[PDB]
Amino acid sequence: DKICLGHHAVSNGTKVNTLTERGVEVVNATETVERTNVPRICSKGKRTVDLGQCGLLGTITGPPQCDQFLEFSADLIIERREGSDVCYPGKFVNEEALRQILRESGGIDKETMGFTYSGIRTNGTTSACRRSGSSFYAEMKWLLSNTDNAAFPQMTKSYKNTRKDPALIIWGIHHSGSTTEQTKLYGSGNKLITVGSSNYQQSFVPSPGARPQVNGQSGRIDFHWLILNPNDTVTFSFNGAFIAPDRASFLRGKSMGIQSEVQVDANCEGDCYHSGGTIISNLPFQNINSRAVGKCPRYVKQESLLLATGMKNVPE
Amino acid sequence: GDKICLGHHAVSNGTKVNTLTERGVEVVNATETVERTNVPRICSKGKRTVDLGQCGLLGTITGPPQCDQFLEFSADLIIERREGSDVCYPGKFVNEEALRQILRESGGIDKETMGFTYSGIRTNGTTSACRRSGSSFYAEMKWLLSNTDNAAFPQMTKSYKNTRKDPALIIWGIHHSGSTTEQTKLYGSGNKLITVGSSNYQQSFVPSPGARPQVNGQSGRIDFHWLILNPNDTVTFSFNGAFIAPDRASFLRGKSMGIQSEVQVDANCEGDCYHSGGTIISNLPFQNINSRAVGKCPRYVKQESLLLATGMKNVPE
Amino acid sequence: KICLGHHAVSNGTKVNTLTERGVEVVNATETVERTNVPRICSKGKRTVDLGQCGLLGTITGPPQCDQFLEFSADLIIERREGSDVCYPGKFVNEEALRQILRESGGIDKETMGFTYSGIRTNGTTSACRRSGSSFYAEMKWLLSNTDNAAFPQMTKSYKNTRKDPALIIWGIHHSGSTTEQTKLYGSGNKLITVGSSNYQQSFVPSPGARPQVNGQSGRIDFHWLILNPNDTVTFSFNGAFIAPDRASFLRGKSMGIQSEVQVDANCEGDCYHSGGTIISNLPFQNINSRAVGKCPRYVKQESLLLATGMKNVPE
Amino acid sequence: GLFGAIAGFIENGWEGLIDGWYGFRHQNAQGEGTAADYKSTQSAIDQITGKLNRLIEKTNQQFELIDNEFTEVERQIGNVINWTRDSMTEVWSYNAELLVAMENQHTIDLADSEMNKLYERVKRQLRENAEEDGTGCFEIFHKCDDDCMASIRNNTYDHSKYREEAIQN
Amino acid sequence: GLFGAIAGFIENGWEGLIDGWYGFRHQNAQGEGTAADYKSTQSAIDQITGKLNRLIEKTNQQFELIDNEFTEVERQIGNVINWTRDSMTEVWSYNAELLVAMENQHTIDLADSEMNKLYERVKRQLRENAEEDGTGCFEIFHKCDDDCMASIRNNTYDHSKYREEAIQNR
Amino acid sequence: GLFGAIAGFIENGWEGLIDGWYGFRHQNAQGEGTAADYKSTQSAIDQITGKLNRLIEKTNQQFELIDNEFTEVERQIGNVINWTRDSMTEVWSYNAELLVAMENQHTIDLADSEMNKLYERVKRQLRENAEEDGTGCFEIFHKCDDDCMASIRNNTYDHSKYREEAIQNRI
Ligand SMILES: CC(=O)N[C@@H]1[C@@H](O)[C@H](O[C@@H]2O[C@H](CO)[C@H](O)[C@H](O[C@]3(C(=O)O)C[C@H](O)[C@@H](NC(C)=O)[C@H]([C@H](O)[C@H](O)CO)O3)[C@H]2O)[C@@H](CO)O[C@H]1O
Ligand SMILES: CC(=O)N[C@@H]1[C@@H](O)[C@H](O[C@@H]2O[C@H](CO)[C@H](O)[C@H](O[C@]3(C(=O)O)C[C@H](O)[C@@H](NC(C)=O)[C@H]([C@H](O)[C@H](O)CO)O3)[C@H]2O)[C@@H](CO)O[C@H]1O
Ligand SMILES: CC(=O)N[C@@H]1[C@@H](O)[C@H](O[C@@H]2O[C@H](CO)[C@H](O)[C@H](O[C@]3(C(=O)O)C[C@H](O)[C@@H](NC(C)=O)[C@H]([C@H](O)[C@H](O)CO)O3)[C@H]2O)[C@@H](CO)O[C@H]1O
Ligand SMILES: *[C@@H]1O[C@H](CO)[C@@H](O[C@@H]2O[C@H](CO)[C@@H](O)[C@H](O)[C@H]2NC(C)=O)[C@H](O)[C@H]1NC(C)=O
Ligand SMILES: *[C@@H]1O[C@H](CO)[C@@H](O)[C@H](O)[C@H]1NC(C)=O
Ligand SMILES: *[C@@H]1O[C@H](CO)[C@@H](O)[C@H](O)[C@H]1NC(C)=O
Ligand SMILES: *[C@@H]1O[C@H](CO)[C@@H](O)[C@H](O)[C@H]1NC(C)=O
Ligand SMILES: *[C@@H]1O[C@H](CO)[C@@H](O)[C@H](O)[C@H]1NC(C)=O
Ligand SMILES: *[C@@H]1O[C@H](CO)[C@@H](O)[C@H](O)[C@H]1NC(C)=O
Ligand SMILES: *[C@@H]1O[C@H](CO)[C@@H](O)[C@H](O)[C@H]1NC(C)=O
Ligand SMILES: *[C@@H]1O[C@H](CO)[C@@H](O)[C@H](O)[C@H]1NC(C)=O
Ligand SMILES: *[C@@H]1O[C@H](CO)[C@@H](O)[C@H](O)[C@H]1NC(C)=O
Ligand SMILES: *[C@@H]1O[C@H](CO)[C@@H](O)[C@H](O)[C@H]1NC(C)=O
Ligand SMILES: *[C@@H]1O[C@H](CO)[C@@H](O)[C@H](O)[C@H]1NC(C)=O
Ligand SMILES: *[C@H]1O[C@H](CO)[C@@H](O)[C@H](O)[C@H]1NC(C)=O
Repeated sequence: DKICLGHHAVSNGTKVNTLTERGVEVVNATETVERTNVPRICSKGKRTVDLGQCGLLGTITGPPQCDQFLEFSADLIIERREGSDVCYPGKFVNEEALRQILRESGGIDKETMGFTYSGIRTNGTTSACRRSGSSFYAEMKWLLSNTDNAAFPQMTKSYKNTRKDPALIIWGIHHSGSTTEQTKLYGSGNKLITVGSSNYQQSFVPSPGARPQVNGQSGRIDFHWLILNPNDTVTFSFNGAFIAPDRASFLRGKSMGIQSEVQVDANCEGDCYHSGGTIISNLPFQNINSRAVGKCPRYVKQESLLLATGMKNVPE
Repeated sequence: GDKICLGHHAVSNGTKVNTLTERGVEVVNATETVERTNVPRICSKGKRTVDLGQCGLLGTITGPPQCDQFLEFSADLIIERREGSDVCYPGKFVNEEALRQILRESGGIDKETMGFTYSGIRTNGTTSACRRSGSSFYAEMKWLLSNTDNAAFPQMTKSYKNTRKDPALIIWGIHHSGSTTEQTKLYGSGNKLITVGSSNYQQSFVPSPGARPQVNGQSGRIDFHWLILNPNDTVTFSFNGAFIAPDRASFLRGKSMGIQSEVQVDANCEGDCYHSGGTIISNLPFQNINSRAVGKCPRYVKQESLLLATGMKNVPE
Repeated sequence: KICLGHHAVSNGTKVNTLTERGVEVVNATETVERTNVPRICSKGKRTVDLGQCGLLGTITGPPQCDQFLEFSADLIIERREGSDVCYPGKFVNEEALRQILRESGGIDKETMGFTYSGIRTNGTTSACRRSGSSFYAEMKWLLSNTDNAAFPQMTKSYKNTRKDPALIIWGIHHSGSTTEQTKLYGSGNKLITVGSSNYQQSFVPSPGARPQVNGQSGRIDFHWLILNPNDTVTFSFNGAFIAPDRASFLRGKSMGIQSEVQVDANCEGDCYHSGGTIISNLPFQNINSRAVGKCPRYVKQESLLLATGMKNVPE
Repeated sequence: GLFGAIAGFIENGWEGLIDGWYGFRHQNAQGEGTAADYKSTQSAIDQITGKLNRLIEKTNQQFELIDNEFTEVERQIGNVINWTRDSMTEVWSYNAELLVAMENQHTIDLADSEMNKLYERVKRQLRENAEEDGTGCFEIFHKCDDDCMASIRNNTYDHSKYREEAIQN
Repeated sequence: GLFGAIAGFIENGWEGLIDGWYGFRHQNAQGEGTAADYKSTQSAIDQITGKLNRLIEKTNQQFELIDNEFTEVERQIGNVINWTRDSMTEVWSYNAELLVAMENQHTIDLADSEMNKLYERVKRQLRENAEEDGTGCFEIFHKCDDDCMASIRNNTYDHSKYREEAIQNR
Repeated sequence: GLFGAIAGFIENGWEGLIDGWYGFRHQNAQGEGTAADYKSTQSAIDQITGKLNRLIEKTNQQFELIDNEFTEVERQIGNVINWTRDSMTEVWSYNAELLVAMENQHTIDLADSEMNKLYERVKRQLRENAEEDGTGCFEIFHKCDDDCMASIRNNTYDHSKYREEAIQNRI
């Protein structure tokens, strides 16, 4: 008598939204927003350097924490919350920029600057950088007068980047703990330090004077920096309070940097990272962390957004 | 035979919308999508409001006369006026806009003493620039002086530990005297210095005494500097003059929004989207009133109107 | 029998849909501009190509910029060989300043009406060559009357009495030695302060040893500010001060671009980038993500075809 | 115009139909009548309301000043803030105009479709007892009274109860 | 809902049709049967998979920290970065919810359409030998056996082969 | 794809139809003919042009350098600018590809629909004098000459004229 056509259905479907109706039941649907985190840095197949006690900026100047990091290579660089840039109390000026550069460096390669010195001390140290006795920043030299009180000479060290790539250059200004602490180290008289290239002009005066002790020192050493272009030349001129670079730093390639609080795992694999782990997913969006970095799903406010993968569902 | 016929409604004048495929196609009913109507008032109903008027937001921290009634406020909504003013004695806040930005969402401020006490110096320095029945000074600060004109200010160390659960806002001032001898007269001869440290903060300050024009009849300048002190951390101040010391620290109370306005407050209408020329009240997804509105707003767009069709294509004869 | 049907072609083109990749339709058309014009299409725009003159130059006036002290422009082109400076020094806060100048519509100079008593006004340098040492054309190097003599505590002030904001510049001279300084402006700690109603700042020279650039160890560093209609700048100082002679008023509106290509007054475009003009009606473009002007939106994709015909079905 | 009913094979709409969107107008022995269809009207309206509920939406997202109208922020960061704001304005304007064009295209077609759904349901009802003339009418091939009309409307018209008379035509 | 088949003139769906999306259920002299249509099912599935492949997409675009969780960046630039980030979050959330609503609307309608395409093809097949009853059935006006059913399914049913009989029954 | 005409029950398209998008091809006593339908072609074309006019649009919005290609800006603000620009590039690329996929889906379905609108209008015209064979043809059940064809085309074919003949021709 009769032939009839028809479509399938199921006893429990799932609610999606449409242009026109909320919570319309379809037969099958699928999630579009990643909510699942992996509480580990999934590092498989990436050259990894977990800095631990060493602060990223440390890798440039070289406090004891960073000795094992003066010349690394990396695809992925991990800063820890207990990282530390500094042995002798002081700061990097314009630090976050520097960090941003270093994070994508692909690592660093040191080269001597070929400075040599005459009629001055080179070997100044501090009990603040402990290495079997007072030591100092491994990449730097504390330049001193020859004897207490004696007059530091008006010096000029210059350095030409003869490599194909930009050089990262660092120096330091020493702020002594007193005016006489200064004059005892570098001689009496108003001190000055200037640093020039073709894109860089700036001068520095030390500010000797009373500070609280940090790590038992009232002095401060503050680091300044610049990118030297292929074929351009830095000149340093000075007459004291100067912490000279021994080596320049060249960046190796490409890397990403992240800050994390979780263990590394060389067994899982992801490109999207945040302080509490890796987001592994194909889904277009994610509701885990708005500050994830890497190649990520796009972060969204919504916790769930279901995409219909079947027809209107219609039960008996 | 007979006939039955189905059909759909229409109207004599419809309204033009746009589609993917045609411009100005007439449909039966349509509705607006872009808010154009402003309310020329700050609709403040049910929000704790502080209209600062003559007091500048940074004022509330240091405390010139114009801000006395604002040293310790609470607010959901904070309104800066164009005639706000931060300062009695001529000077500036360094890094001011950040400071404002913090203060705007403070939810208001709660002051606590820092428990500094002093020995062998003057504490009560004043100025005719901060008028309060005679020379006064910044209500939250203390101008630290030498004991007698010319006398050598001592090398001092005042420290303070945030023992509260929340971050402290800490302020100090550097006094730039009108002459080198104005300086030496106040704090004694000799190169002066001021340093301020915590665990995230290291910085030093030298006064720059010397000739400036008078503002409010003073050639000196007092410049304010600031920092957020973390729970448990400790500020140390060391100094031998030219230092305007904080008496109280400032703790932020909670959450608030801040706005800048040129219109009256109205506790009777209710809105969450604000701009210098009033409140945008609307449910509509977009708005063409002011691209710098703040709060919870419709999204600002270039178009003045975008009509959404709410009926069928319309056909007369 | 009668039959209806639709057209087709033997080769159609592949587009993407919501539902299928590479589905063949009859005709389709491109949506992403890939074609560059390797020239600055300047037709009908008042154009100033700065060449050897650096944009900031136009304000202070080294020799490179003499022909640019007072220009008008709709379109301003900086060159890679432009140069702000004759005597070695820098502009502090330069990029902001550039950004302002680029949209200035050009500049109009007015005297500030400073006159001076009991000091030298005519200080010069072999670093700004103009048939003999000259100096920055808009500035004056203020000196002491004789080597070693004590520069007086001076106050020059200036009120912007025009309807529009004024651009004000000055200079601090950092001598090559402490004695170079004292020789020029007398012994003693020097200071320079500059105030208005939105501006308060002071400056100390830092005399001392630097390498020579252009055979000079000194440095002159320029500082700036926008003076509001009716407001007043005061300069107070006792040396190491390079005084403005003229103020600068902005003329109107302009765009600025940086370029490495020739100008062409024959083609016409509003979207520019260092390697030319993007001429196109298409909504998006894949040529240069840093184009400026009125441009198609930059996209990652090289091509996105839009179908302009039906699903194509060949026999 | 995607389903070809409204402004399609139906010639136009009925200004004198105040009580609905879709309806029936008949002619027979007793007289002429006009009365709206509730279920297909309610259906369309329900979809258009569905749209409105989704679009007349409140963003719970708070934004603050990064800016200052009274004293201007330093010019450089000033210009960055402006270029970003201008960048968002481009996006939102593009979004707004798109959402609206597309919504409308869909609303319009939505309505066309419901009409064409009403038509085809009646056509199905009448089986073999009527004919599509092709302007949105059904010529009935049997005498059919005003209770026969109201039986079509509320979907009861029994076809085989008039099949014979009509078929012989 | 757009083509008026699913939840339209078809009353509902068949929970006991496990082997496809669209299908035939018949009644005749020999007995009753249920067997799915492959080509229309495959057609829908193929479109839905087409969607998924487009959306379960990976962005090859790398972003870096401009930000610092351990020591906070200076507040002013801090606040600009946040205002931008929050600005993008608004855009992407709007985009995501729109794309999903629109896709679904389209998927649902996609499915309605295929049903209604199956129906109309059969109706075309049977020419004048059957009648639309109007709940997605064809009343056949001639005796038609279980090899006659399987000739409809795989599209072979020759109409004029039973034409005269059925036209007589009508 | 959506209305099931093009690549649906019509088997394919006619490469030898140069003068339009949709058309009629007939067979009768006098001979065979091919001639396009203007009004349905114009209708589609008009909708595709409508699209193009909306999309080939010029943004009147001016943007300026915040950047500097000759001397680089300080690195920090440098990186913020880049991160935002890269952010916008993500949005626009997503938008562009979406708009295009969607437009095309709609254009294709647009065309399917117009075919299927033509078909159904003719079917309506012929009332009871012809039959759907089901490949986009109408088998006429009465002799019909080349002026009878041209009366269908320009929509004049009077059905009840040849109705009696055709109906009993079907029975
Ligand atoms: C008031 C008094 O007598 N205090 C004594 C003091 O003799 C001494 O403490 C020394 O204090 C000096 C400066 O006052 C330094 O702080 C000494 O530490 C070192 C350091 O490790 O850094 C020694 C180091 O080798 C020095 N390097 C130099 C000079 O190049 C540094 C350096 O000068 C400063 O860091 C620069 O600011 O100082 C510190 O031992 C001890 C006994 O010797 O006991 C105090 O009570
Ligand atoms: C050149 C001359 O004779 N001028 C006189 C002068 O005596 C005096 O003006 C005084 O000028 C001094 C600076 O030279 C101060 O500006 C005095 O004002 C006050 C002030 O209100 O700020 C007095 C106040 O008590 C002081 N507070 C202190 C020192 O802690 C301040 C303060 O020193 C300065 O602000 C520091 O910058 O100065 C002002 O009276 C009057 C009559 O005495 O007549 C002039 O012509
Ligand atoms: C060691 C020695 O004797 N060398 C001599 C030297 O005297 C001189 O060269 C001069 O060196 C001085 C600085 O020592 C300046 O560099 C001179 O250049 C000028 C300049 O053109 O800028 C001259 C100019 O007229 C000066 N203008 C002033 C003072 O307003 C400037 C100016 O002082 C400085 O630029 C500011 O820092 O200096 C330069 O000729 C000559 C002998 O004449 O030969 C050397 O070997
Ligand atoms: C670091 O090096 C300095 C400078 O070269 C040493 O100074 C000494 O200089 C005297 C001459 O006055 C020489 O006789 C010595 O050869 C130098 N010292 C030594 C140890 O040889 C200084 O003593 C060195 N200091 C340390 C701690 O190594
Ligand atoms: C439901 O959806 C997922 C996602 O596409 C799919 O992999 C799966 O096959 C579907 N489930 C069933 C039972 O069809
Ligand atoms: C680099 O720069 C110099 C100028 O210092 C230039 O003359 C030369 O061509 C370049 N030399 C090398 C080795 O690249
Ligand atoms: C016209 O549109 C508005 C907005 O949806 C609606 O509230 C109103 O009911 C409509 N008017 C009529 C007469 O339907
Ligand atoms: C301020 O305090 C000083 C020092 O303790 C005191 O001697 C003096 O009288 C006070 N001055 C005033 C005006 O109260
Ligand atoms: C901070 O550290 C001190 C230790 O002296 C402790 O007493 C206090 O409870 C700590 N506060 C917080 C908030 O952890
Ligand atoms: C193809 O499309 C473009 C853009 O719509 C149009 O200008 C041209 O007429 C079309 N070409 C052909 C051969 O139809
Ligand atoms: C510059 O001015 C001074 C002082 O007024 C004058 O004596 C001197 O001759 C001038 N110098 C030159 C080179 O013209
Ligand atoms: C930024 O834009 C606002 C208007 O949106 C304008 O008034 C302000 O002056 C601009 N700021 C800068 C630095 O150009
Ligand atoms: C902005 O980023 C996050 C909120 O998403 C917050 O933890 C951080 O403190 C904020 N920064 C500032 C300056 O408010
Ligand atoms: C930002 O991007 C441009 C090219 O997109 C690059 O050349 C420039 O150096 C980058 N800026 C910084 C500060 O990394
Ligand atoms: C501004 O105020 C001053 C007061 O000195 C007055 O002279 C000037 O005319 C005013 N200018 C404007 C533009 O209002």
